[PDB]
Amino acid sequence: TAIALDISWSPVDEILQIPPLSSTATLNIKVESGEPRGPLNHLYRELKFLLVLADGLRTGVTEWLEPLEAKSAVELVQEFLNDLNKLDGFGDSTKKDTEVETLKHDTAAVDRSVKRLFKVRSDLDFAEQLWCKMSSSVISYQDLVKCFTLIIQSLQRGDIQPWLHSGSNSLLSKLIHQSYHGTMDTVSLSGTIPVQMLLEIGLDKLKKDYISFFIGQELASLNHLEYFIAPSVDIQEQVYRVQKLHHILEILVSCMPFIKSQHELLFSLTQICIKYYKQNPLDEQHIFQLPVRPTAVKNLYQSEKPQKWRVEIYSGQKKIKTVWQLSDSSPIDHLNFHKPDFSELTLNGSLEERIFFTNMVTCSQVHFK
Amino acid sequence: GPEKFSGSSWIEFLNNEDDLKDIFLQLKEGNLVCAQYLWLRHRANFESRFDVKMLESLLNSMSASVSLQKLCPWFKNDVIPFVRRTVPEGQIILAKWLEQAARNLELTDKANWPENGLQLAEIFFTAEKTDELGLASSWHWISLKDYQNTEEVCQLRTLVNNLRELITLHRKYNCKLALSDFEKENTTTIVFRMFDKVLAPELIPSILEKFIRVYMREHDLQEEELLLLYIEDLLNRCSSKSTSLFETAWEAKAMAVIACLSDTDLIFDAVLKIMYAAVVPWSAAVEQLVKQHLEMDHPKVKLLQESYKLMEMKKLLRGYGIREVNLLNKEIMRVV
Amino acid sequence: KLLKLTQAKSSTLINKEITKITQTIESCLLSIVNPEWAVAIAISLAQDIPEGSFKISALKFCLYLAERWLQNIPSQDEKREKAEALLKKLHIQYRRSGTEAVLIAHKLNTEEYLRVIGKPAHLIVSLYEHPSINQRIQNSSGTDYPDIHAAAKEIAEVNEINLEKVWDMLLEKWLCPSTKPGEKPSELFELQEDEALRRVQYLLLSRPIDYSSRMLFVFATSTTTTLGMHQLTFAHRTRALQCLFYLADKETIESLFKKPIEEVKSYLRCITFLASFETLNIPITYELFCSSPKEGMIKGLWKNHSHESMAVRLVTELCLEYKIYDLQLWNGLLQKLLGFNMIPYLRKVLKAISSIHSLWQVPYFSKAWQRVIQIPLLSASCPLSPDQLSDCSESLIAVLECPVSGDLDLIGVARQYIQLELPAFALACLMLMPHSEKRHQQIKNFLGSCDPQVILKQLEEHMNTGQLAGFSHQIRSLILNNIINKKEFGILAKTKYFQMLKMHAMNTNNITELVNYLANDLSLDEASVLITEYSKHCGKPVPPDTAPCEILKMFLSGLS
Repeated sequence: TAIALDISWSPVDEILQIPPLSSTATLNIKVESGEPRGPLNHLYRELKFLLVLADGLRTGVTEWLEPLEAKSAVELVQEFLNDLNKLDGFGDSTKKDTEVETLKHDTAAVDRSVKRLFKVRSDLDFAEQLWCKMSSSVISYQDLVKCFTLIIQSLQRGDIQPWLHSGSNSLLSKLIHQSYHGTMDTVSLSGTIPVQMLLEIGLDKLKKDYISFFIGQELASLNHLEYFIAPSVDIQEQVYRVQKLHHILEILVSCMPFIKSQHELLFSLTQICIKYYKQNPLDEQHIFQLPVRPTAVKNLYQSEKPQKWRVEIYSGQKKIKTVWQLSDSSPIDHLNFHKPDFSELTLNGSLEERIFFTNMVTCSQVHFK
Repeated sequence: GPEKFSGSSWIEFLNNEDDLKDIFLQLKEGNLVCAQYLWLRHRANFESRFDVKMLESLLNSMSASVSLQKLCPWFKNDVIPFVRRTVPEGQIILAKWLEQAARNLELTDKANWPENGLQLAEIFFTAEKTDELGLASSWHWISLKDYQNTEEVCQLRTLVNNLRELITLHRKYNCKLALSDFEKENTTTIVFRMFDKVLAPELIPSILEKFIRVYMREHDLQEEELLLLYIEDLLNRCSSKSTSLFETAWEAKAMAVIACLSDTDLIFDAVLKIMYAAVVPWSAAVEQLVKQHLEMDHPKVKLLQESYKLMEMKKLLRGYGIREVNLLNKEIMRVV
Repeated sequence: KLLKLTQAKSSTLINKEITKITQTIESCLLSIVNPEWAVAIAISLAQDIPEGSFKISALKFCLYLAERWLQNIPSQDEKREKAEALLKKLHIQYRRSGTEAVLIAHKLNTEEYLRVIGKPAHLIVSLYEHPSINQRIQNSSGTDYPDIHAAAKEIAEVNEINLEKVWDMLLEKWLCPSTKPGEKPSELFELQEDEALRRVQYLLLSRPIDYSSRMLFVFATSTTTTLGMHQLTFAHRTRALQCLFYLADKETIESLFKKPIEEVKSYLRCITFLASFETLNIPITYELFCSSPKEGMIKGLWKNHSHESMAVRLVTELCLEYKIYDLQLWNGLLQKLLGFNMIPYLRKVLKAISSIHSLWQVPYFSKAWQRVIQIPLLSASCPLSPDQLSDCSESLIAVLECPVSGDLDLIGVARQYIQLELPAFALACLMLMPHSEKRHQQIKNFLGSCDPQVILKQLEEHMNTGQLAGFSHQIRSLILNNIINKKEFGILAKTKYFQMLKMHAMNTNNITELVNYLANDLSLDEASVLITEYSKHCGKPVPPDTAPCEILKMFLSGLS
């Protein structure tokens, strides 16, 4: 994930000057796969668990993840059913949960500001609450069978009325609906069917979590997300489009601390990312080039030294040019000039020595007649 | 300007012949004034070369970062009329982009939305039709409707009408919805939503008379049948998903609608439908309603007492752990 | 319930109750052994029933009971005639009620339409003359309009009259009008402004395009109609072909003529010209075009027919399409158009030929621009109507669209605008001169005699709309730069433009005099905020919480 601002201006008024606001600034953003160091970690981990199931359905081999909790999946399902049965009758047990929260540093303020935009939705149904407990402590194929058998028993006994959300892409919601209409047939759990029934819930959960942010932050509309949430494609391509949406999320979060001031920049970046993945597959090596206003990001390059500063003096065409460039790093990919060996040299409170690399691109014009 | 004058730029601009490249560069710069001036100074230059691909390039160089106050007048008199007079075949994409652009105003703006959205969406239809200048030789000067009745233009017209009715709802009826919400509902559901925006039961009849009945009589709609259907939908949205029996928001909203009814036949059966959806036993307000409706006389009060003893046997069955309603015939002996 | 039906907005709840009650009544009536009593009771019951589909059903049941009574009446009794005279009365009532229901369903409750129910053909003729038919083709915003096709068809079905005869009469009525004086050649050139063509196209919309296209093709080619023996004039052919261009697409038109769309357009031009000549009785026929390659016949037509205005127009419109651009021919053409005082047509012709280098050097070219620009300006006077202001804008556009506008007397046009109380329009013409020193002298002498605020208001109200938006900002830049150079900040200081006069100091870097005027002649707050905005714009922001005098001091030290 390299986010670098390239600023071009003409003419050059001073050597090594501060670029004015009349310059053209373009932000080149490359975003890698995965985000375990940001606020989306508890999403990506779940997505990674999804990546297991999306593969477990494809090949049948389920490489289970480590359980992040103490209890097993079946115990969580049993107590989740018991509490909801108490809510429906003989019960409505109430819990009190007070936990200590604190800040680490002033950057935690921005981290929390980004976290609340991807916070768990205030409205959760039966399926997403089941998935939340089933996205961290499922380590065997027998657990899925036991959990779905418990759900079947609860639905048949008519003990609970699960809370549901619109869209009902998962078959379990349809099973609940048919249980609302009397008694249903006995559901069989064979092959990769138990994997797929659980997979169908995480897709809806992640789609709702995405939509609560895109429309919630006015960064995308239903039409903008229609191509990615379209159920006309197979489930593997649905997971692939979820991957693309998560990569767009990673693109946006990596740039929120920088261009938060202007809503236009955050909206244009989101639209460019959406239009890219509408017609292109998932690409992490692609560098998105967003032209940004130098006025809004003028405080970011007035406090940073340039990695490379270049002056190019030419006449008419750019075939004949004289370039003087200064780079704090090596601009050569086949040579390395000798920096001082920092062994037995300065290893104290004094700063390390730095040798700046200056390169002069000259040429010789030959007239062909 | 004169302060940017230079020989290298002057000769380069003189050698430039594709006048559209400068306009595209200005559009990408967000400088609409210079783009309009370059359009004006070269009106007859690219007129003989106007086709679909250059218009697509113009729309692609067009970005969503400029003010519409200097753009809408430019579309109404300069861009859209020129497209209509020169290439009517380009009226599709020019509409389609606009169909997106107005929808983009749903996210770019919220204060002037959808008034700015309406005035940008209507700019295609409100553009002047070239019918007064005298030249019948270039028969494409008349904007034929063979390209105005296409699917994209029809959808854009439907969107314009939807924006008109949306402004009517925002200002007059005080029913504020999203564009996608209004794109998938009907008059009955709009009536339901006007009550949905209302939370206080006391103001339900006042607003009903104020705007909802006016909307009703403007489209030949029924009052009491729609009130009963609203009660049914309120029951369905709560009781069907009711995991916890504390969603009493439907009872308070339904009592006011019951008070709004004028037909005695449609009151008792509405209360029965409340009975047939509420979980046995009901709450305190519903208990007051039942005791009230037992007191007056009606031929359906016998049906109400039938439903009352139905509630009693449901209470017995659910106190003995049998929660199914109306076991058919064979499990009666087993229950006994 | 029937009385409540006449006032209720909706009927979905009363329809079922009325249906049950009417079914009970019908069951009571159908069990009567005597059918005469049943008829006498049903007719009385149906009379009290108000209008609607219920009235139609009641009349149908009365007809059924009359049929049952007729079956019980042998042909040797006097009750046969009494039953039949009543059966035809019930039929008259049925045909009245069926038409009334269709008329009400389409929101047609006028007394004239209700009176004409005994003449179904005349009622259908009146239906197809509805203004909404013209409105549908004029305005394209269709949301709610009465369907004439759905109304007339059902009215004819109820009245048991074939719609084919009525449609045949309607086709003859408008598409082939008789030789009565109401025709002018100006209306023939623009047939879209006619309500009859819209009605013909609307009538042809209902029937399939396959038959209508062939019928219009036969009208545009043959001398006799497909409806009778009446002769087909060239105006009828032009109207029929323009209907074909509106309904049929390119493929359908090309499938019939077996010609490219350009050839069909040329045939349309030829037949329009022939119709215009036939209206004024000019013996120019179709055989004048299908021979004698175009250069020679165009030159001969210009030689023989240089005295008629419409012959000059015929030569002009043929030279534009067939691409004959002789310099002397166009010198004659442009001069003769102004000889007939066709100033807007001459403007259109000049703007059509404003992209050819050969015609830019015609001796009448610059002469044609000058009079076309000035004549609408000379005819106009204060106050300015919207048409006159639009004509002034057209004259300014003609100044813009003219590539040799530097050869025109722009001081004269500017003074004409001055006589029109339009300083902004006068400055627009003054700015476009190719001479720099004279332009600078004239602008300095002009802007010192006109109020800049009024000029800017005129720029905002009219110059920023249409095609003049890009040049209005440049006129504004000239005006504000002159104001800054003349130390005339006080003129706009009391108005809303002073802040705008601030930002133009940003873009042109002409802030020194404005800052000096604000610091010396006005309050220091506006100077300090101005300098702070300037520093924020240039990338060297002044730190906040600074006194206005200190900010002025750094600004003064920043100018050295």
